[PDB]
Amino acid sequence: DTRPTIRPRNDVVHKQLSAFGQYVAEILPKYVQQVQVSCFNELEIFIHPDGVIPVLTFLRDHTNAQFKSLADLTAVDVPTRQNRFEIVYNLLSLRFNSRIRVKTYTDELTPIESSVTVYKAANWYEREIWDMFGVFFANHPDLRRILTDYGFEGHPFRKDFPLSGYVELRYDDEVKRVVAEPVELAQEFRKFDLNSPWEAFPAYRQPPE
Amino acid sequence: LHHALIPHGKGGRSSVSGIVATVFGATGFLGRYVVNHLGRMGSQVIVPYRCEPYDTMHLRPMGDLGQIIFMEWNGKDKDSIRKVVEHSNVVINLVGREWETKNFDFEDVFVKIPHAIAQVSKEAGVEKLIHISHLNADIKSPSRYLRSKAVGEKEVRAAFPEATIIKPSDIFGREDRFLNYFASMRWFGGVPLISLGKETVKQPVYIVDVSKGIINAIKDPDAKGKTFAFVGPNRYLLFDLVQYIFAVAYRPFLPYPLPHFAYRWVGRLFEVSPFEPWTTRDKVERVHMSDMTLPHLPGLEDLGIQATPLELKAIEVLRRHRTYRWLTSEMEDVKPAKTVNI
Amino acid sequence: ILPGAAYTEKSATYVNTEGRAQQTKVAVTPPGLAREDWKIIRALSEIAGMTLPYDTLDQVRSRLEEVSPNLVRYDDVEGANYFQQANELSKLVNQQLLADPLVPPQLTIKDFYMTDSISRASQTMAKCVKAVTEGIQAVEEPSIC
Amino acid sequence: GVRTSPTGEKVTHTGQAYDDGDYRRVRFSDRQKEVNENFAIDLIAEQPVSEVGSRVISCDGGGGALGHPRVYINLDKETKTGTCGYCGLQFRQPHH
Amino acid sequence: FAYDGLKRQRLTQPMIRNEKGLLTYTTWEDALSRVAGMLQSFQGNDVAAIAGGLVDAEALVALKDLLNRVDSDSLCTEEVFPTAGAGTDLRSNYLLNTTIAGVEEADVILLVGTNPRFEAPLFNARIRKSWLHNDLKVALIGSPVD
Amino acid sequence: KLGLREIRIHLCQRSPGSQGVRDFIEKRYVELKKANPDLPILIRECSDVQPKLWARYAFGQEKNVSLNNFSADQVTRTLENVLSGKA
Amino acid sequence: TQDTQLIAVDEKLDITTLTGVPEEHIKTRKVRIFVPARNNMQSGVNNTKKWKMEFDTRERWENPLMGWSSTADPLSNLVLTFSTKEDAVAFAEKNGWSFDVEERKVPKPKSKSYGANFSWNKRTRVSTK
Amino acid sequence: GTSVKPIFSRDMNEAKRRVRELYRAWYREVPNTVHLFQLDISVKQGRDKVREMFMKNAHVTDPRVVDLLVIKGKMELEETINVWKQRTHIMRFFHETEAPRPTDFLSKFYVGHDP
Ligand SMILES: NC(=O)C1=CN([C@@H]2O[C@H](COP(=O)(O)OP(=O)(O)OC[C@H]3O[C@@H](n4cnc5c(N)ncnc54)[C@H](OP(=O)(O)O)[C@@H]3O)[C@@H](O)[C@H]2O)C=CC1
Ligand SMILES: [Zn+2]
Repeated sequence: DTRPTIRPRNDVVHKQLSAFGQYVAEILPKYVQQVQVSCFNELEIFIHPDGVIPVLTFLRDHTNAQFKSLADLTAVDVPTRQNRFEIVYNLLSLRFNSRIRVKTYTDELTPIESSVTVYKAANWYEREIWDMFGVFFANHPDLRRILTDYGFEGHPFRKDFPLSGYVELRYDDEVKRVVAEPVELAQEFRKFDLNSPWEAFPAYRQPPE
Repeated sequence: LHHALIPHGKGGRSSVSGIVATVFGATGFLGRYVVNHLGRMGSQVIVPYRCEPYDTMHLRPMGDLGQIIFMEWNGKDKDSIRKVVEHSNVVINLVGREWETKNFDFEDVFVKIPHAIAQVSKEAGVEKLIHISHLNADIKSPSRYLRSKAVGEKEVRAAFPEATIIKPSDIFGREDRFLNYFASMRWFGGVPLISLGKETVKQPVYIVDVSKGIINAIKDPDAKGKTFAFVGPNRYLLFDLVQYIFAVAYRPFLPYPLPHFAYRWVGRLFEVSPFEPWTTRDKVERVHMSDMTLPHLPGLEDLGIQATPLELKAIEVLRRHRTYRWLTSEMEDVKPAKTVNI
Repeated sequence: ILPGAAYTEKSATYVNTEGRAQQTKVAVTPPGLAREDWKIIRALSEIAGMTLPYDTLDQVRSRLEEVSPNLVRYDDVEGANYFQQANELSKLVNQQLLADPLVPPQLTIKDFYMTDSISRASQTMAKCVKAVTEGIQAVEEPSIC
Repeated sequence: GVRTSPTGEKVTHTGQAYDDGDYRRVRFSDRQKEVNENFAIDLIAEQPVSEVGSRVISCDGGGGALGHPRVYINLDKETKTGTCGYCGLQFRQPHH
Repeated sequence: FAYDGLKRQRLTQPMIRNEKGLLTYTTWEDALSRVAGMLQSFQGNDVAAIAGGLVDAEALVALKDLLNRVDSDSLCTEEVFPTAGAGTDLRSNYLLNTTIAGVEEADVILLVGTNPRFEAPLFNARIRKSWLHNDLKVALIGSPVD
Repeated sequence: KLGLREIRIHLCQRSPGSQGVRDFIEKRYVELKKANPDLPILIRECSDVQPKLWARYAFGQEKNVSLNNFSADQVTRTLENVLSGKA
Repeated sequence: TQDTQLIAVDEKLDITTLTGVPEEHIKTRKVRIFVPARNNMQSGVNNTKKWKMEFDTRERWENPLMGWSSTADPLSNLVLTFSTKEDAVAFAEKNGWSFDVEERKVPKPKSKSYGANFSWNKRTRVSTK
Repeated sequence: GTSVKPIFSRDMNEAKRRVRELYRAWYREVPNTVHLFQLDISVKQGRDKVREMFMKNAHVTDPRVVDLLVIKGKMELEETINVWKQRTHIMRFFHETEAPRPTDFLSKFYVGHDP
């Protein structure tokens, strides 16, 4: 290895994950839209939103998958998509010492199915996704805010929510309690335009319009 | 306007209101509310204090960083007044005391200190002075308090002819010494009242109304040289008012007719206390007196404010005086007291 | 004196020499108590009892559309025709020509820098005029860092 | 050098001092205005000019890696001095 | 580089004349009430307006509407255009019909009584661009300006 | 008092609905201007605009008739009526 | 296309009541949908490829204490990015923001010829190189 | 696709039914909120505030938006009933500290540049 700076590529795991992705796509054609393996050997399964419970249950229970652990459940906001919200399931298989990522999509008004019946861990993750992104989860045992203040309006992790929000809190001596007011900043956050006008990575170049 | 005095922002804590106010008497009941209202809109507030600086700490969160400045001052020293007044464009006089001390009588705090503040403010060139006298101020009053208030009104208008005199009635609020004063009579058995209080009529005003009226008088260009009466919306016989106070506090109400002379003896006995007398002869005289009617004076409604009734804000004052039995009762379980009108 | 906004302090429509309307956007707000100009005029109209029928920039722009519809076609150059009508109307005025030679207001570069109120208040324009009229040693500045 | 304003306020090295009508001077009352009395412009003005015998001189600010990025200064103009754009030290060719 | 002037000699507050005849700062309400009092006392030709060289169309139409409210039609500009014949009626009478992009397509340009170099520097740059690449022929009536 | 201050003629260069007003301007506008030298007749063409005649009277009062699919004779009648009362 | 109990809905998506945005910052704001201009200081074109949504800039004043730039505009720094103009206008419409969108300005193709610099009879010949 | 899937309600009448149930629950809860939180307001004031909060969204026609509004309203009701909210949270619907903002053109013109 005369390349001490470049991260070493492991092709055996890449092939193993490719074969398992083919396996998963073949077993569930009804829900699998796309499967891919990263250059750093991470396997993703893109599914229709209807297949959340079937795909997750298959990956948990199939003797060749045994993904018993829900490592993380989060959402990603991409405003330029009509289905702006990208729901990400990160699963771990202790039996095969492997990890898998399952992603689907939704918009502001379509409910995602709650996966608490598949993983008990999903209870707080789905509450957090609802809190920070506004994604509703149907059949959730207890869906409500988890991270934000009581009565907080909006979903802060949306890309169009301002960084400092809309209200501040302070103690008011007239009314003898903490009150909420529209946010004023003695020093407003200074927006930095950092992106270089030159293309960094040719291998990721999108074809011209 | 000086370029640093141009209003900016949206009227919030980080805004600039263009107001630089020295609030004499800012560490008191009325003072904490006008200071809060000034710091709400982003005003520069200068706080002269003679108390221990620990006693000014409740005013620190009232304004943005740098917008509340605390400075020592001496009421008997014109240099301190000049120091705390040099850079302000409005001066608010709120200093007063319901009792005389060994160093400050009623003439000192109601005549000499206001005249000194007015004269120093005129010399330093502050555009606006707001002076707080009493509604009942009278040169022939039975009260030294009100006689000195009248003398001080004269002196302030003489020294600062453009000053806005504001004359509130008995102000009520969370730390008012008016509703709490009557609610504190449960500690001495019943409620003694001269002539049972059936000859005294009061027109109390709410503290937030007074503070918003002071702010509006600051912002109103047509308040220079004007005198305002800040009265409440309703007038009450003192018996009816105290009965309503005790009903709201839920304490048993058993008044009795203590005569005037015995009540003055009682007040004289309380003056011996060297810490905040519970009552005095002067307070006994001013409680038994009726509020005057001054229809010729502009009021809180000539500054754009609707006067708040007592039957709306009395529970926020008297819920502290209720026992555990009646601590969690609604404000409407007590019907409003009978109002005497003009 | 009614303090108005400069062209960097308002969203404002300007039509160029070829006829296309273009709009600025505010980069900063007007200083002190200075206000947007159409808003000053609208406030004055309301105070005078002759309130103009627009309370908003979109409404004043629709008024602009009512008066001349090309004024809201931003970035578009609308063709204008009937040069022959103008030419046959122009032949009735039979005015004569002076013997005076045609001399432009700006003959050299020194006349270019200082033309309007903003560039007359510009010290950079003053430095440019000084450098043009006198020489290179006139305006001096240590560019040593 | 650090001077005084007509109001008596001390003028900083950036040339800042409130005017006589500025209310913001109330912040310094019963307090002090913090002014650094070592004006760097006057201090770098006191340093001599080095008579180096070359058309191009190099300056890194002194102390090697503890100075500033090393730069090269041209010394061909005989009226001006070549000065370092990092630390202000001036250089010139010997006696022209 | 003329943005330097945007920080100097700026009008920042309303001004009126004091009894000594000097301009003094005042509130917006006071100055506007003064103007409105003068506005609703004269009408027709007694109230007129002059528009400077840096004025937006919103302010122009607002002032025209306001002056029309008092039946005033004397809304003028500082820069004179011949009002005889068609005058302003036909838009083609008073604008660059070939457009700035159109001088590239031209075979020959005639310049009359103008110094486009300083009157309109970028239009003159386009003329030079077409002179250079398109071999545009240029003639001028006026001073032999460079 | 309410005399006519100005008229505005809005139209389009290509739209078939403004063709009658285009013909009117081509053949009749010059005579209209020779008969009304001091009347502002502001002809403003803009793409995809429905033809409209505006008449501004005294004190800012304006009224607009619509000239869509008008013949040149109809625009002549509409201007005659506007410029002579009847309207 | 799927068993989801397809319910008929109007094609005017309006999520303003669910965004939690105060009512002042919906009707009174005006967003700009544009492809940012190339910074004329550099000749790189990689920042002129996506569509931007920016809000109208409001008042910034000076902080009395430090002279900092203060604001009361929560949307002063909010900048959204989009792949096409249509996505930006759909996002602005469902959020209830009034918008003006300008067409993308791309460089026109240009005829570059090095041999023109040495023309025998044209003005394109250069006097220096 | 051409159509979309519902949250709960397949129609506008179902959405209205759930809105009415939520309004009922809030209207009955208001007196208990006033008593329990020791609010200095009246029950009429609190119920008028509940109505005014409901009336803000009266313009909504999408049954899914109505369903999500009902979901958030039930969430708020459960925060109020279980005393997860403090008195400060309940009192934030009443912007008692914020000054009355201007509404007409002239006052907004006087105080600044905001439309
Ligand atoms: N409260 C009412 O019902 C009515 C009040 N007023 C007037 O309203 C004003 C404010 O009243 P309120 O706030 O309730 O009064 P408080 O007694 O609660 O506060 C009085 C203020 O005056 C200061 N002060 C008093 N005496 C002196 C002195 N000798 N030297 C320096 N400072 C002094 C106090 O400072 P410190 O705390 O350090 O002593 C305090 O800041 C007074 O002018 C009062 O007379 C008028 C009518 C009715
Ligand atoms: Zn150096």
